[PDB]
Amino acid sequence: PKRPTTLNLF
Amino acid sequence: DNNFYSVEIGDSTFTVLKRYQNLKPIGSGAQGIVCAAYDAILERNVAIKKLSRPFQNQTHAKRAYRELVLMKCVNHKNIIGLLNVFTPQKSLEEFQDVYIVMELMDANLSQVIQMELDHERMSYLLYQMLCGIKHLHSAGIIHRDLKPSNIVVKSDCTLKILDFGLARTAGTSTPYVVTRYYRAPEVILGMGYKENVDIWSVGCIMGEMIKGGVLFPGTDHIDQWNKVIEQLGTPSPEFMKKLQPTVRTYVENRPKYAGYSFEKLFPDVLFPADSEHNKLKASQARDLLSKMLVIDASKRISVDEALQHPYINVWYDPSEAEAPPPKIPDKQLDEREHTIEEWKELIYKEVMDLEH
Repeated sequence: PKRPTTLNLF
Repeated sequence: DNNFYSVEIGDSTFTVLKRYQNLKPIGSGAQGIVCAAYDAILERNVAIKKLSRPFQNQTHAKRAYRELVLMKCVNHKNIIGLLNVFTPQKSLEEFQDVYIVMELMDANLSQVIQMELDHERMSYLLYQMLCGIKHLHSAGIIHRDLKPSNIVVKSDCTLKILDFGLARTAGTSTPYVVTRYYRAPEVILGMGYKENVDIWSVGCIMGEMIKGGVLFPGTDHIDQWNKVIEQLGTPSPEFMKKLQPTVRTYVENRPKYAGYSFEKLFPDVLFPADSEHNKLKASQARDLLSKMLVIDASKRISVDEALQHPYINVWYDPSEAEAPPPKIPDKQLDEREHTIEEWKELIYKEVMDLEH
């Protein structure tokens, strides 16, 4: 159940 | 050849080490701006927070100390990290303002509350927030002002808690210093506080993310309490009993509400697609919400409990959650009042200590 590593701050 | 230099930002002067250039205004702490800069040496963006003659007054002096002191001894990947402190003044006698350098994140939560996250992302962000918090608590310190403006993230999905001038240990000994919406009942109805007062803040934050808007608006400190009871419903007689009678009358006097359910407060509609595997359930979130957003301070879940909760613990890592506490130099116990002279004395030593 992997940690995310990216967060779209567009 | 002087080590500092000055720049006008509006009608604010920043006098900072030459290393730091291309300043840009960014915000406010409890006290201060707060200004982004290129640290030319380190070749990386920083935030420089100016505290203008912070000893100017009891309140200020006190907050400033804590801010400095906590900023110093705190170390956790979910607390915003210190990079440098200084004053451009050359003596204790001649001293007036302080500058703090912290890492610069990508944005504060504002922001995230805005886009529609997916469970894993949200859940994880909370997880972080909580670890960050549990760090602070693990040494007795309460944050008191957790709120999106005080929570920043990076685009790799990392998160840090921020701004400690507000932060102290429990109790009683103004009510209206913590951001109106994120005020726990204890704080609203002026009954002093304990750790999980933060947990309340976290509910409002988590809720806000899920709702896209502020959980309980409330136009004035008084209307605030309407927005709470409106939604959660009127607290038990049992609870009322604990209120200062003056408050207690007004409260008992409010119109009674049963209040909506969390399913109704927080329809499925709002949540994204449900988990990959079980635990990241739209309803699992609710169940957490239901244990955080609890009017009764002593019927309310803690960080530890919240880190255990099945919607958070999927990220659980002891090396992050049960980190070693921060050591606070014991002489400091965040309330002993002083003269503006003793304060200025204290801070300055404290800055002097911390200069390279």
